[PDB]
Amino acid sequence: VNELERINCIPDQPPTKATCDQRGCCWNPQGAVSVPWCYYSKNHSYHVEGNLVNTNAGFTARLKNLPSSPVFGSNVDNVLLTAEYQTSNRFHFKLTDQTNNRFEVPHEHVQSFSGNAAASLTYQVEISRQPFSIKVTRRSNNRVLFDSSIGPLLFADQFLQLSTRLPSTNVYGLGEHVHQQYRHDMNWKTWPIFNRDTTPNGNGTNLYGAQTFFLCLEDASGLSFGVFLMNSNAMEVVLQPAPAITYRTIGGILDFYVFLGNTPEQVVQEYLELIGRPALPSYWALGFHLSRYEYGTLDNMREVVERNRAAQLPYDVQHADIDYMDERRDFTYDSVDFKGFPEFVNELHNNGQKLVIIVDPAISNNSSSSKPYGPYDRGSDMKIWVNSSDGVTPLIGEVWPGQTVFPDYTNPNCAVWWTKEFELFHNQVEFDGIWIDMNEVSNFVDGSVSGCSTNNLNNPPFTPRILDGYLFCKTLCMDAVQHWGKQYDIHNLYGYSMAVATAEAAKTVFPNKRSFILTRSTFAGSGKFAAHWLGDNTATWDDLRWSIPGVLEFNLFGIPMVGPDICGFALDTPEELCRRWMQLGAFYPFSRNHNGQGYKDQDPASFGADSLLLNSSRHYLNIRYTLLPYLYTLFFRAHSRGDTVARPLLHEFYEDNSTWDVHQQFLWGPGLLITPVLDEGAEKVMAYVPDAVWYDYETGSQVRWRKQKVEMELPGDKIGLHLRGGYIFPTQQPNTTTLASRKNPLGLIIALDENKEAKGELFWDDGETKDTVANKVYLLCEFSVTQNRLEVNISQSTYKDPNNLAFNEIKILGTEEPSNVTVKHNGVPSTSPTVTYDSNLKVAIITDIDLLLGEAYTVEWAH
Ligand SMILES: *[C@@H]1O[C@@H](CO)[C@@H](O[C@@H]2O[C@H](CO)[C@@H](O)[C@H](O)[C@H]2NC(C)=O)[C@H](O)[C@H]1NC(C)=O
Ligand SMILES: *[C@@H]1O[C@H](CO)[C@@H](O[C@@H]2O[C@H](CO)[C@@H](O)[C@H](O)[C@H]2NC(C)=O)[C@H](O)[C@H]1NC(C)=O
Ligand SMILES: *[C@@H]1O[C@H](CO)[C@@H](O)[C@H](O)[C@H]1NC(C)=O
Repeated sequence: VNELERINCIPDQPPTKATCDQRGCCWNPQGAVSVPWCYYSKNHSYHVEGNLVNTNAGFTARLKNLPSSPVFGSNVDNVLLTAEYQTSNRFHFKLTDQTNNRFEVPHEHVQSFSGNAAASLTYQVEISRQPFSIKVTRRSNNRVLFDSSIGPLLFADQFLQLSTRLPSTNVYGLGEHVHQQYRHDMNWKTWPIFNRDTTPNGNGTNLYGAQTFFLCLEDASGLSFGVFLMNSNAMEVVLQPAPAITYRTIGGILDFYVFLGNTPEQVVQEYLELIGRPALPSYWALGFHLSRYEYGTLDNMREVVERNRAAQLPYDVQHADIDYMDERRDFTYDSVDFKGFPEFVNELHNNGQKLVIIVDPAISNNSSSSKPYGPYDRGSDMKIWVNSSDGVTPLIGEVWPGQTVFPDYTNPNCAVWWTKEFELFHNQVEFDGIWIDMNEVSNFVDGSVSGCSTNNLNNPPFTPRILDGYLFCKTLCMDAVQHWGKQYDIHNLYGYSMAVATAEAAKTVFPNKRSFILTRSTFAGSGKFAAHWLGDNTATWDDLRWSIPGVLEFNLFGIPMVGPDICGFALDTPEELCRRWMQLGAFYPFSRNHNGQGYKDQDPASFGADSLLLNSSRHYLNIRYTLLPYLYTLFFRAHSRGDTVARPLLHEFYEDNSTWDVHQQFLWGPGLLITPVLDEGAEKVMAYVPDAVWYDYETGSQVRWRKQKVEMELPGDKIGLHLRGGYIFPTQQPNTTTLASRKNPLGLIIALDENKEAKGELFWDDGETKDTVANKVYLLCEFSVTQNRLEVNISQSTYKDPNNLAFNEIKILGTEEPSNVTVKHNGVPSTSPTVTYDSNLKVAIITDIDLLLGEAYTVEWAH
């Protein structure tokens, strides 16, 4: 055996020969570091029994275990393989127990397949029988994508494992972790997945969410594929340099999907087609968000709001953390420290801003006739709590307010209880959106206030390498009971069900509106309901750096609205770090400055009315706001087609192997390259400039660089921002709120490619109504430049903004002097616009023009 292909047979202890012999595995301690000493033999596991059966959907096979005494509990002697050719580019197979039903994820979006195998498959599937393996190859070039033959299938009641060889080491995805780089380290790495409230630090632990999807770029042609495991039990994923990946889970079934595409963006599109495309955000949620844990009093909160408004900082959203509550209890506010909370909210609204309030899932069980607590009383009447293993007594744990019970959001009546809590509280405080936190679910005691019984659920045969080494650590007992099943099976689904329920609440509380939900814990599919933030980071330069792969991975996962706490939640932030982070932070899809309890202020205005940090912050936030129409259109494409929003360079530049591991730079969509300074003391950044024409965003000048590493000069007040030739970017003059900015004139920036062509598009709707896309109430136009001519072409025209918006400026980059500019409307001329030309920079600006939004125009020039 090649040592890189050994599949570790002793994942559960230090390897020894005795155990190896006992398990019937192979023993060879003569390998390199991390190479498994004890590994599976060539004939371990299952074989196909008899013949495969053609079905309407694909085929089934019966798999029979070649006998062996129990290692990690009761083995499954007869396995059923069911394979479904669901679409031309999506294959589904599951391995179940022939004789017994087992837990299967009750996903809100994925449905079972009915009817017949798709025609025109891009993939071919091959089963081997002695021993069992499954292989998926790309039909066009015979590339083997999925091939399980490298290792055994293991299928015990609490230990399920399958491995696959990979065509390349360009592997991206899995979560939620701090990987520290974007392209996977394939050198014997294990990543546990089990939702858990822990710090996103350098330790490589399981964090708040569970994401099994990864994407593999097969080669420079762009051909790519993805694999998703629909399984919500604690699990770990093991990467090795064969290259290969192994999924090892402690329950449920092995339910896999394989996705093929011609490009990385196509794989993401196929994945999101299956699990659910992300929600289209409220346009205001794309503005800047400010927050902290423990303003302490409303006066303090209002003081921060007011200095940042007086600074003229673009600033749409204020979040209120648990300090607003009465003794950290949901659905109350502190009538002394937060006295006047409703008036303050009116003041936010009057200034065009929005209030987002935190809501935790755990509910104080401290209620008496003397001092009742309505949410507990109402929830108990509805009997909607998670129960102890007895099935009938609500489980008791401890969170912010003290002893608490936990809502069972898998119960349909829990969403009705939850909705009523919000409608009641909203009548007192008119919040605009909801931040759901501690929803792993996070418990300050292990399991419950009485601990956990010793049983195969709380103390399973195998425990993946999760933080602290026990499943119920800082969460619920694994034998706790909910409508969807036992905690052991549904733990990873708690935050997911909470988001579904919260989205359900929003149908009543904000009728017909998208509102905004931000969640900590996620499962596959969570992006359909909620934004995500990367959690309780730290004010260090490492955390700044680690944020970029985190944002990119969540964009693969269909949660494009994701960002960390800008400036760092834990710790006082240094001015230089916070300045650099604010600069980068202006370009995260979710942009929120958030700070932990007790640390020095890190709101931009706190650094000084005339400070460099505040000037640079306002500068780059104004750029962000100017580009909101482009960012919003990217979100429209995520929502409607499944595209990423913050995008790895490799998704556009995959033909260039220099981009395959780039993670200190990223794109907005196809067209905008962001190059932050990420090193302490630095005024330069080593950056890659891909193989395109690029223009400096601010000056419009063409950089000399192309397809090369450069040291980009970036002084204290600068971040690198470059526009890609070939693309047209719609813009709107900024203001300090999106409420106000949406009323301003629009602009186009045309970045010409080598052929003096460019293309772009603009989506426009009312920015807040839910399902404007499904119900087709929007504007979509296309811009295309092909020498001497700009065409504005309208493809969907069912929204007309009543604010009478128009493009009143067109900036053309990389152009020779335009002359004799004409404007035709519906092909009818026409008014002669002003043109300014900078011959040194090759930039033309067309002004004194008024192209109505939603109308077709031709603009033409000579040279
Ligand atoms: C950005 O914001 C708005 C409102 O916040 C707007 O202010 C208004 O502008 C009008 C002057 O042209 C006034 O008639 C009106 O009283 C004023 N309201 C205020 C200050 O509360 C700004 O004009 C707008 N500016 C930009 C650049 O779009
Ligand atoms: C948790 O325990 C409660 C009892 O405290 C269960 O409540 C039941 O709720 C249903 C639906 O309203 C009623 O029809 C039952 O009669 C209730 N039982 C009792 C004993 O009062 C609830 O079902 C439990 N939840 C789970 C998931 O087991
Ligand atoms: C890992 O966690 C420990 C606490 O167990 C912490 O002190 C340490 O700094 C973390 N390591 C890294 C590399 O961030």
